[PDB]
Amino acid sequence: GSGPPGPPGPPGPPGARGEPGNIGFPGPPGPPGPPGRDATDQHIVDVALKMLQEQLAEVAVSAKREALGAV
Amino acid sequence: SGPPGPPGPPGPPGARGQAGVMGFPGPPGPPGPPGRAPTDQHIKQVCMRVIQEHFAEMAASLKRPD
Amino acid sequence: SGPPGPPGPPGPPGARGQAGVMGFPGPPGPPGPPGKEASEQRIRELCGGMISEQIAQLAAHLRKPLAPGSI
Repeated sequence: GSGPPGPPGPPGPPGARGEPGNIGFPGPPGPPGPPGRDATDQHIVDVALKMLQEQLAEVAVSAKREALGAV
Repeated sequence: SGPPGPPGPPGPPGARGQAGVMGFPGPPGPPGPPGRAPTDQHIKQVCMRVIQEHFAEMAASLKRPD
Repeated sequence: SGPPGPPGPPGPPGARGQAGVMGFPGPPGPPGPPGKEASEQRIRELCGGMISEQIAQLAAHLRKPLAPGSI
């Protein structure tokens, strides 16, 4: 008749490999750029000098036309 | 003769998965603030400077009707 | 004796991988746009009068006064 129960069986096989890690979050934006360059004085200087040249020339024209009576 | 033994223990845990991918890099920052434009007072002040630095030139042309 | 028992069940799934790290910061933004230059028209508006007044004042200094100005 019966001998004893056998010994315990072997360990089961290894479980399945784990899934790849979760996706990384997006990086932060970079900082704002530096301030743009300020408008320089040159454009104002240029127009002022033109206005001065114009008005000074007009002094001579006015004087000449005054004498002629053709203002 | 005899019954089979008891069941074996569960197997070992599986291997760990591969690391996840790094996140995308962030967008570029915003452009900077605009540069400064001339105020009306600043315009006036430059004109004043130009006039004051040109009195000699003005005087030359004011004699010219002679 | 009896035979060995049956194998155990499979082991649990392996752990998920290490989480992805956060993305790099983005680059600094570009420089802001340049300051807008004043228009020639606005310069003429703001400076025409002072040029006229200083011209008239200098003409008097030089004892060459001009045509009378507007009231």
